[PDB]
Amino acid sequence: MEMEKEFEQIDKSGSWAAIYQDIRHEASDFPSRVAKLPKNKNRNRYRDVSPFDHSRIKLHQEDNDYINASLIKMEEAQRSYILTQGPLPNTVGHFWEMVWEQKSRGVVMLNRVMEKGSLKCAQYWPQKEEKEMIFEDTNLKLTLISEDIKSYYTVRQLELENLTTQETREILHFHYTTWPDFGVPESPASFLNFLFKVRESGSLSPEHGPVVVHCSAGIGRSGTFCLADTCLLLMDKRKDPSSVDIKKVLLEMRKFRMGLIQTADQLRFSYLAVIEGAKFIM
Ligand SMILES: COc1ccc(NC(=O)Nc2ccncc2)cc1
Ligand SMILES: COc1ccc(NC(=O)Nc2ccncc2)cc1
Ligand SMILES: COc1ccc(NC(=O)Nc2ccncc2)cc1
Repeated sequence: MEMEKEFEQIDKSGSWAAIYQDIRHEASDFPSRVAKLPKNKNRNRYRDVSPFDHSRIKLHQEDNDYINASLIKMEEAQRSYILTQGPLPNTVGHFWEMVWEQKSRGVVMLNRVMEKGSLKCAQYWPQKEEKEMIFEDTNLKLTLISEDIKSYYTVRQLELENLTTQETREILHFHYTTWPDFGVPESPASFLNFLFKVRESGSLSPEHGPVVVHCSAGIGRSGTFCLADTCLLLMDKRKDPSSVDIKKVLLEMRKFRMGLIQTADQLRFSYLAVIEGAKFIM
């Protein structure tokens, strides 16, 4: 079926939970043996969210190459994304090592450091120009260059220096700051505006390594971001945009990381975002 009318048909029939459970039942199951090794317990935020072995990002290290991060490679859309958990106190250095080694231009953050009164990820970037951060375990230096605070999101320019080679690179930090503590946003307008700002920066384009996107677990809000982006790109590329099937795209993405889209409310919000976004594109 088309999307906008499939949408109203699920609303009128109140069957979002049944649609979402079908997706969960059909989703791929692949091994994640490296994630479950005992030496990696303090590298995982949640025991039930792990990268598959076949698609995990490897650190360029011989001691321990593990990080909780996955490469989502979308062949028809010609887009790639790295989806990862919010960094932990003992993985902030690994996180920036990955950004460096994978040649990423942008980092997309969809959570606040504290939500619901608990810490959802480490404070992994500097808050003042004159107070830079050094990650001694991976030999990197990170400096805040500029910060632009808007009503729904903040954009930061960061400098990452590889202290071994003295090479430097400019990294863009795109921080969506207004996702509610519970539920999903009422309107997709600010989320779509944010997506377009990431796009306009070049961070999603083939001349760079894959964008790094995270929330707390790296599957819920993060899944919503890449699912909406890929569906809108396919609607531009195909002769028949109504052929784009958001459930099929989501199942394709779940071949590369488990659990993408965590609730039926996130599924409905993803439909809403693609529907509204397709009208603005034209
Ligand atoms: C997230 O928790 C962390 C705490 C400390 C570091 N490393 C670090 O502070 N190095 C350092 C640099 C300059 N002067 C003193 C120390 C990394 C992570
Ligand atoms: C997330 O919390 C942070 C804590 C510390 C830093 N960095 C920092 O203090 N740098 C420093 C450099 C030189 N002299 C004194 C201090 C950054 C962020
Ligand atoms: C994991 O997050 C963090 C890692 C390191 C720092 N500290 C830090 O870089 N201190 C510093 C002091 C003087 N000169 C250079 C550096 C803070 C937070």
